Amino acid sequence: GSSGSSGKPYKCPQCSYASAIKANLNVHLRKHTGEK
Ligand SMILES: [Zn+2]
Repeated sequence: GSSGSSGKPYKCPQCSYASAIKANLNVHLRKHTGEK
């Protein structure tokens, strides 16, 4: 196996999380911008 990285541009500023869609990162950040 010789594969590189995922190439996913939209990455979390707090996690190792990445996605191919800006709105998927937007939903992920709603958990970082507030709670309870
Ligand atoms: Zn995150």
